[PDB]
Amino acid sequence: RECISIHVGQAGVQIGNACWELYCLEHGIQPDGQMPSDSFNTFFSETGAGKHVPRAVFVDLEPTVIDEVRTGTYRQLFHPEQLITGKEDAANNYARGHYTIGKEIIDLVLDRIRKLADQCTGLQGFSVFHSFGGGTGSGFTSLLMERLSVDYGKKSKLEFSIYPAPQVSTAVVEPYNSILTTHTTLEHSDCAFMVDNEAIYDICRRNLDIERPTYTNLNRLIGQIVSSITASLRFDGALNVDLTEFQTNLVPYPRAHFPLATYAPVISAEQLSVAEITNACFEPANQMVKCDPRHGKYMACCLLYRGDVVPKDVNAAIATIKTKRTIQFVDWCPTGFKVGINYEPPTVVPGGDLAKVQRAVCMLSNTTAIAEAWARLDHKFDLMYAKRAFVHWYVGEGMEEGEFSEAREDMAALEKDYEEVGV
Amino acid sequence: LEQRASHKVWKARLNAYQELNNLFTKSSVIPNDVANYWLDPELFASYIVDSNVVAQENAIIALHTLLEYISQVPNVSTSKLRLQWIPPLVEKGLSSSRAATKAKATDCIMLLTQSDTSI
Amino acid sequence: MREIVHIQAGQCGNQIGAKFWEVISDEHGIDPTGSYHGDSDLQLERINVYYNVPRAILVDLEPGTMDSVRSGPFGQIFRPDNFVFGQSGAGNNWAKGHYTEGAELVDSVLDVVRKESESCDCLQGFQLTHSLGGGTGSGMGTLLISKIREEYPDRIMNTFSVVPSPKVSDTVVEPYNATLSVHQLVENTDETYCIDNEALYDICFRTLKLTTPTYGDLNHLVSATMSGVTTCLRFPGQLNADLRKLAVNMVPFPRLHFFMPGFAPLTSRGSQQYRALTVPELTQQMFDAKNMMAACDPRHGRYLTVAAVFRGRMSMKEVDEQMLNVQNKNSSYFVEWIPNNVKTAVCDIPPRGLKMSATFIGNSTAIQELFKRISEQFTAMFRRKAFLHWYTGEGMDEMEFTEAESNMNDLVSEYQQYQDATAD
Ligand SMILES: Nc1nc2c(ncn2[C@@H]2O[C@H](COP(=O)(O)OP(=O)(O)OP(=O)(O)O)[C@@H](O)[C@H]2O)c(=O)[nH]1
Ligand SMILES: Nc1nc2c(ncn2[C@@H]2O[C@H](COP(=O)(O)OP(=O)(O)O)[C@@H](O)[C@H]2O)c(=O)[nH]1
Ligand SMILES: [Mg+2]
Ligand SMILES: [Mg+2]
Repeated sequence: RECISIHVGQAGVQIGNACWELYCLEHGIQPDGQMPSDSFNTFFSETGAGKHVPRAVFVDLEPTVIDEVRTGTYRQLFHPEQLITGKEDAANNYARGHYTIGKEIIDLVLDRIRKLADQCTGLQGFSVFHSFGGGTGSGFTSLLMERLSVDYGKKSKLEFSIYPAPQVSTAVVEPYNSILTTHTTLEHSDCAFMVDNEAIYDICRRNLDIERPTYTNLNRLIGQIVSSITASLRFDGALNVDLTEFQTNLVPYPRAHFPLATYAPVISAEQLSVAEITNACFEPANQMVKCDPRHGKYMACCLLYRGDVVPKDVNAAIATIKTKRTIQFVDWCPTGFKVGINYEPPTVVPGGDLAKVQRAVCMLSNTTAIAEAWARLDHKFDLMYAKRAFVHWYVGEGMEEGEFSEAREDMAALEKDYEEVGV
Repeated sequence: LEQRASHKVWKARLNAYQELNNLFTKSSVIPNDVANYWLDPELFASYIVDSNVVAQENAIIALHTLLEYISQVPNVSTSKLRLQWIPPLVEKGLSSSRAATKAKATDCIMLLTQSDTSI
Repeated sequence: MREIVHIQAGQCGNQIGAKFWEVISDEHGIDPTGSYHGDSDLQLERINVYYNVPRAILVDLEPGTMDSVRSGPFGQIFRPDNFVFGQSGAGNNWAKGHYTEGAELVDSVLDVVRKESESCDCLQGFQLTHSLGGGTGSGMGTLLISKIREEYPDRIMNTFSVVPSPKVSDTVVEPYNATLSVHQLVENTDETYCIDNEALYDICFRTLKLTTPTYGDLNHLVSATMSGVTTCLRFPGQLNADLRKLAVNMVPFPRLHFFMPGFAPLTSRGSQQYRALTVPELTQQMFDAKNMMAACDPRHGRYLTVAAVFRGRMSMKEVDEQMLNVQNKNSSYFVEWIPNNVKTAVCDIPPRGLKMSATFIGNSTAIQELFKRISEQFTAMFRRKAFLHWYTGEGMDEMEFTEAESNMNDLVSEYQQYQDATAD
């Protein structure tokens, strides 16, 4: 019944905090772990003393970020053995995350995962949170995913990748790191939700009304949308009740397993209808990955409503969009939109710039227009690899230069795989 | 004197290594008792780690020509030599950043390898 | 990636070195006795980087320099053991610093380096200040670097090397010494800030209108630059946080790691700055070649990578806008094949005596101009074979000069290649 979450690099770790902050508010769980109040034990385990502990591992090749976890609001929530830190970071280098530094700590990390999996009876699989451009996030994750495909091979693994964006980008080589992990993590991931930090930036500047967003701003918005996807697993809905169903509903091709997530509504803290929010799911401005689905074919599409929702309003709003817009599907797909509803209201953080809304929706749709995002990375990659720029850093940390090309071909092949489906 | 091969100033050690390198070209095949850089191989093991990159390289090329002047009979005492010598040669000769300091250290090991019965 | 070990070698090394410790001790709120009298946590957040008391080693063959440091203002703070000094001086002979006299002392220095590294939670790397036209700072410094490089290969090597210019010393052997030293730095250091005395004089003379600049006047510009480039390292911040990440986003090709630093606004020694600059004004001290600490024209080449550090309270929105502006309004000057090669970071704590400031670290191919000047002076000297008996007498071979000459010219050619490169 149980799902294990893993957080790799600052991105994973800090988005993790935002998600487990938000999970504990949605489940009425206290910062100390207590609860004055099952479906939610998919994510949490239980102590003999009435304390509810997350089924989570935090990993970073450097203390600073995870140190703030275990001296913060939720320091008591996690067991200290779950929070793992090295000393030398990967320094924005996939090679160090995967080869040089990652091998020094991979075994300790896999060991601490076994301790959480041993507590579980019918383990489903893994949720994995990590950046693309980060050295740890790219290199170590891809390594950990390889090794989880051995030590737990017969079960699911889901990604929550943070797609890079120059507005918050810390490194020049982030295209490299993105391509390198996506190549080596392609075969080992069953489904993967990309999060373009540019879209999250754009959304927070427009709909949250912030001049220069911070990471807290972006992570909170992101955690809201992650909660919307994992709500089906935490409250026992009708749709997407276990990790296999994500692949069944959204993945009709092992490789092409990258859904576009769209979330409405994002209301500043300074109500809409069911129809209004469902139209916003087909507005590009509210997507998590910047692309144009109008330029692409849908392989599948799920709608996860939560809150004050009448099942008939949904069917009206669906028929509205199925008639009054031209959402092109592939011919070999069930042309019907899958739906599920969870009547509990979207929780926000007390203090949050995001307002409590009466109802909300998160549309998960495996459109071929998301290939546009791969094209933007591949292009940036090509410019730098044309001059072998920054390549010596990678090659000097245990990586063969060939691996660059093998990865790029796998990304070129993936761009062809998206094309042939959509023609 | 020869004992200046362990003298404090570097340029006086640099002489003794060149003086030696002549000795092993210019002295006797049969070999003067003065050619006692076999029965105390700690001497050249010291010289190879000279603490001066220029006088080091000159000690290695003195060891090199010594270590081919010794392809005359009877020198079955090449076992002791490989033990004493190639660890200094590997550790700090192969290690070296200097083009010639390295090249002659490898050549030296070659000559110690073929002193042996095998590798 | 926490602690940094600092080294200063030679006269210049300990001069701009001590000046650097003066500047960042104040900024972090440390007094000469070594006690915190600040009033902010953003000051002691990353004090562990440079301090324990400085993590600084002082080196010179010239024993007099010892006292010139301790008799200075913050001279009391440095650990007595970390002073390592020879009996005689090198006398502008690179060979004496690298092969003979400087080599005799270098072991004693490595013993102290080891001692300071031994008690580090997690070392980042090293930081050496020195001049290149000297005998000690160049010859023994480069020998120290290699000796550390091989004893600590898992660490960064970061130098603040100052280039000789006839405008500051008429010694003609400096081209030899600096050429030999550049032949080392291109192979032995991950990143090197090129401080050009030619440019320091031209700034004190022409921009600051001082008819006779002293060392102190040139050293003021340097110490302020150093605190600027080390702002990311010393205060909390997302971007260019540690030495390795910086070099990762600054150095695309291992040999081309010579940064052209420059910062703004340019102030005199303790002058009054009534009018504080605006954000667009600061931003327009980047291409402004009168703010470069290296005597090069960024207009004459192309930027491979750029790091901007804005210090003070100001609009992060406006800085982003101005930087995004100045990049695309000069798009032909930034290399196209490295996307998002310019990176900007802000620190709220301004430098001493200024309300706002901005430092501009750039890997610009124009730096080839600097290496051109050094090589032409070297070749003019070397073709007439002047003063060679100094170097050869100390165990050097005439061949070495040819190799260093050729190797610097390869370095110039490489910069010229990537300048003329195209994305197409
Ligand atoms: N949305 C979001 N993005 C983040 C967050 N933290 C980092 N990022 C992004 O992730 C990318 C890589 O940064 P990190 O994840 O911190 O790198 P890392 O995984 O710690 O790897 P190393 O630091 O190199 O060892 C950058 O482009 C950031 O913009 C976060 O909390 N939220
Ligand atoms: N900027 C600056 N340059 C200096 C200073 N002292 C010496 N130099 C320069 O360094 C070179 C002389 O080397 P120096 O460091 O004095 O010799 P060393 O003691 O053997 O390292 C010349 O190019 C000088 O112009 C100083 O205090 N500041
Ligand atoms: Mg990190
Ligand atoms: Mg001096």
